[PDB]
Amino acid sequence: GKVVDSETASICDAIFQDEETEGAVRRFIAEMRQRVQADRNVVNYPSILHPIDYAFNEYFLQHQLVEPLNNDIIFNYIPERIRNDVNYILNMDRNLPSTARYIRPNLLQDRLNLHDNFESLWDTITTSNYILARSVVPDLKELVSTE
Amino acid sequence: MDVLYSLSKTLKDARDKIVEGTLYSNVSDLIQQFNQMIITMNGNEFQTGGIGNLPIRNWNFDFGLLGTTLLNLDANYVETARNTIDYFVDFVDNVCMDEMVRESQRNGIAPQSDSLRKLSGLKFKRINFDNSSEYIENWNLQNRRQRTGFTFHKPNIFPYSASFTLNRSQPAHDNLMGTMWLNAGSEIQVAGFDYSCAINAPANTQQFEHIVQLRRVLTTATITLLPDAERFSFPRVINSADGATTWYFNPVILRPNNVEVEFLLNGQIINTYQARFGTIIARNFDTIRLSFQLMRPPNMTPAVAALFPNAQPFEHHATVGLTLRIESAVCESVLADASETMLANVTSVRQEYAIPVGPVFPPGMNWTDLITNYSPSREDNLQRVFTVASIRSMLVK
Amino acid sequence: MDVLYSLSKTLKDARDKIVEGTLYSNVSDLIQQFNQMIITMNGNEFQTGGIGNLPIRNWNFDFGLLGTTLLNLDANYVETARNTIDYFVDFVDNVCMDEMVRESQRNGIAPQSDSLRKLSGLKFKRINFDNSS
Amino acid sequence: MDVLYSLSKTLKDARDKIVEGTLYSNVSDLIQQFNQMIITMNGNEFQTGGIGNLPIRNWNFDFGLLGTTLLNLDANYVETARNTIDYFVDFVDNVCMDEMVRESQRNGIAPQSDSLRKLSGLKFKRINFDNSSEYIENWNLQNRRQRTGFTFHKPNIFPYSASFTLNRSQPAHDNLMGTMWLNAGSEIQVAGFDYSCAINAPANTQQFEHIVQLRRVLTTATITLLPDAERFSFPRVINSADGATTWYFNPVILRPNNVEVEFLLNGQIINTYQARFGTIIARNFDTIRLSFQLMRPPNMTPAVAALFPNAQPFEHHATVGLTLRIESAVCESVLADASETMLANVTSVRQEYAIPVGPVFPPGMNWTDLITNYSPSREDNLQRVFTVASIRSMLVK
Amino acid sequence: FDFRNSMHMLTSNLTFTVYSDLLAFVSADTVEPINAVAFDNMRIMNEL
Ligand SMILES: [Zn+2]
Repeated sequence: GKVVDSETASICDAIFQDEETEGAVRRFIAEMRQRVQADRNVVNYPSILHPIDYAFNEYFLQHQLVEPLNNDIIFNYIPERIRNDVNYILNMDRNLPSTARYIRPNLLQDRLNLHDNFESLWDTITTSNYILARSVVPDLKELVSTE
Repeated sequence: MDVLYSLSKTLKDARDKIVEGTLYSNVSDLIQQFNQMIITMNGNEFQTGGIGNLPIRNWNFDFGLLGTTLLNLDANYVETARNTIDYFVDFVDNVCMDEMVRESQRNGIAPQSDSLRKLSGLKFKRINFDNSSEYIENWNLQNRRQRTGFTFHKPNIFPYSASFTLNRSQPAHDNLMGTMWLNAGSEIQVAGFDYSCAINAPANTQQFEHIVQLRRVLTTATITLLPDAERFSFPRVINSADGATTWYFNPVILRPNNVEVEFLLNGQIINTYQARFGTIIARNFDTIRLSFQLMRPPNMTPAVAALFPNAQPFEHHATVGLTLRIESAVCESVLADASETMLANVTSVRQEYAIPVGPVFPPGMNWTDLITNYSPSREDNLQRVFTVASIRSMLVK
Repeated sequence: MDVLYSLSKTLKDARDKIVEGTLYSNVSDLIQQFNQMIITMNGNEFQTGGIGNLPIRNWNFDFGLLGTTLLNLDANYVETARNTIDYFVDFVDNVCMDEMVRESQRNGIAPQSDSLRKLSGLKFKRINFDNSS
Repeated sequence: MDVLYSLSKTLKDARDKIVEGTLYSNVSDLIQQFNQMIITMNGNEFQTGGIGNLPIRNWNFDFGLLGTTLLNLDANYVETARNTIDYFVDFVDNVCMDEMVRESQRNGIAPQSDSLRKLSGLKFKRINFDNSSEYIENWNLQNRRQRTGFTFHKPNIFPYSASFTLNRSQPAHDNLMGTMWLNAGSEIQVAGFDYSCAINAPANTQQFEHIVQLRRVLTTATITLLPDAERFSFPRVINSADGATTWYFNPVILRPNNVEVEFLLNGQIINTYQARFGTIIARNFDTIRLSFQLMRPPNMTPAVAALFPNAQPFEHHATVGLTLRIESAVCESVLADASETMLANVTSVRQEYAIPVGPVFPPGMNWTDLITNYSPSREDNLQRVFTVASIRSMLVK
Repeated sequence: FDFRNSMHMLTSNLTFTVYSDLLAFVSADTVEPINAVAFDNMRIMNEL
């Protein structure tokens, strides 16, 4: 038998010996083994927490904010345009294990409408977004000799 | 075959011993056995039907094992299991039924269906277990050249036969002497009549006899024997032996005299009872012989004397009779009886699916016809077919 | 009174929206409401009946909440719940019936029973909701 | 089955709460549920049809999801959705209809079609939600088993029956006494007639009685009871009991005397009303017994006296009657009533697709025949079939 | 403390591999500047 974590472990070895604990206990602790299914990726491990604890850790499992990942999705995190702008070449080279997993970017729009009172801050944004821009706008070339 | 059996006690001792609650180790020795099965299966494909109105269903396997854990079985454990059993249930049904129809002459005792012919395969034997179901217990012992039968009831050994034999008759049928009877199931009623009331008979006694030959030996039979044949104690108008006319029977009943019942085996008397009415034991026999007499009453009150004149017309017909019923018995061959549903199950499945008459069984699995000509082939097929019906009834009734 | 109402749409919109399977989030807004109740209750004893052929059944409270953890409800979740609802069902019945007979000439519009007179209490109004019936 | 349900409240609470405008929030708890479905589906091939005039459309599944990256739903969002719903709509229709015809004696209470037999599968149960549709609410409670129940306006409990019983008659049919009635749907009209106006009757009173046995118990019934049977208050020429001739009925109506209505349950009086006309409550009954009398008027004006002579010919026939109508009631079994379209939906789909008569339902889903012999099998099939009709009506009317 | 009421079973997945940044896997070159084209398709910068 293989079990959950340290605390889980301790407890068992502990009670196992407090003589006054139903012969059923030893049994259960005993023969009860983990669950290891290679294919699929299933792992049902025997555990022990507490009502309020299971409560926690549980939801942490049922909310593993981790979606899959196909060459296709990578391709897609890309503006509908550009791909349709011949001037630019696209291609794949690395493969993708059915192990792939990413974290949603969460891009819900404005949510907060500051663009209608918080001038002070917009100015600071614009400024920012602006410098940002200059950093990108490619430099020019082949000009006409100043002189 | 034996394979088949397990598949069930597996499920019963399953759909029964597995319920929201029970502690862990009450199913350890069980769970195991179960899984073992699943494995052997998954991968192998099956087919049933293709005969009469029998749905040709296709079956596949690919089911997970278990979460051989949790102490006091949590509800969630059950449901994820029942859903996997209900495929085996609805399966086996379609399996039994498929091999519960095919008949084979030469060697009919063996498996027939494309479903079962694959089960007797070797890679499957990894399953057999708990053969305490009376029928399998007996199937095995039979493949081992050995003796042992089944416990029956108000058994069905006598093919229906209702007739008479006139030992003395004449065209007018006004002074007959003979016997009439009804042999059916586990019962025999026979009456001996003498219109003349033995007026000219030696010692004023007319002897009667009724012999019934069983198609199979019955052992350890508990039998009720009673004087009188109520069935032949009332006025009747009967067809003549040649069917050309009808005669009148107007019985008056007297006690059967010198009653002797013999239960014989191969011509030898095994049990004999002289005038013993009530419960008697016949331990091993293939023939029953009932002998009884009508003795003209030596002393008669006027009312009685008036019924029996010295000369014709004979208007009151002296009759003596016996009734014999086999309450229970053991037979080395399968038979229909008053309690088991085997015959009815086999007959019912065949009727429901419009199964065509085959080369072995009489049309409609007719019992009288079957027992009348109970050939080795019919018996081997009947046993195979009865054993399957019993396997099916463990899950589907 | 309004109290009473809730106690039901609570159960209906309950014994109805809770079936082996459903993805949690169809009830998050529901589970909550539910629990809230249990709390307010537990600890207060109740009495019903007391006339004609109306049994005098007594009631008590002390129940565990409802793990709002899981993402998809497993059968086991249901049963451990239905068993707790069937006490409220068999309860409410005995409650309705009790105040469905008493009458008053004066204020025959307000609550009467020793069961309801205690419901209109303030510490209970922490329940009202979905009054579309 | 329960599966099926969801598939709808899914779409309704969908095609309804999803429109150009609203804030996401209204559907967060909704969107989710939805998607979950799509997943479970995609990849499974489905077949519908294969009987009578029922197309055999096959369906494949390969559909995208629903971004949750928005606040206010832009028109563009809708259309890209409606187009995906309209495949589920046109689908479900073809699904309901397919299992809204097949019938099975053994297990009629269960699923049949190659479409549904696959739905009860386990891997699909991941959907079920919002079971407040009166019918499903009742389907469930019936499998765990308990006090189920429905609501009906002018229910349809009485098989059509229009006849008479002559308690006193003679060849000329000139001095009859008896009753005639019409039991149909939720109504009963019964008249008691005595051509002699109780001239020679004890206390000059003729007693009448009409008993009607319901095929199912009705509880919480609101009933209208009125004196007189208008249907039997006019002149008629009727066929004799043996069909050999015709008699003349020329009624004159008197108030029914000593009216007593009893609503019995298993032979016990549950409710009894003495001469109470108007609205009465019958809380639980399987039988209605109406007793009423014709009492010869002790005092008569000349015009009245002239109608009732001491000797024949009796030309004006004294008649008393009652009318009883069940406005509403609750029944533990599904029934047709005056408001629900279930029976009509089932009957209509079968008629439109030329569905052959099956082994359970009477030809044409005939209500009178159905309720007259309302066997357990017919009820289980009717409930299954009515529940499906109700699921269908949430989307398709 | 009651044991059985505290002991739970665990549904945990098995062996992922988390990726960040992303993009990178994007192999991409570019035409030679002298060959540009706008939604137009005729060519941007066409005055030889
Ligand atoms: Zn018996």
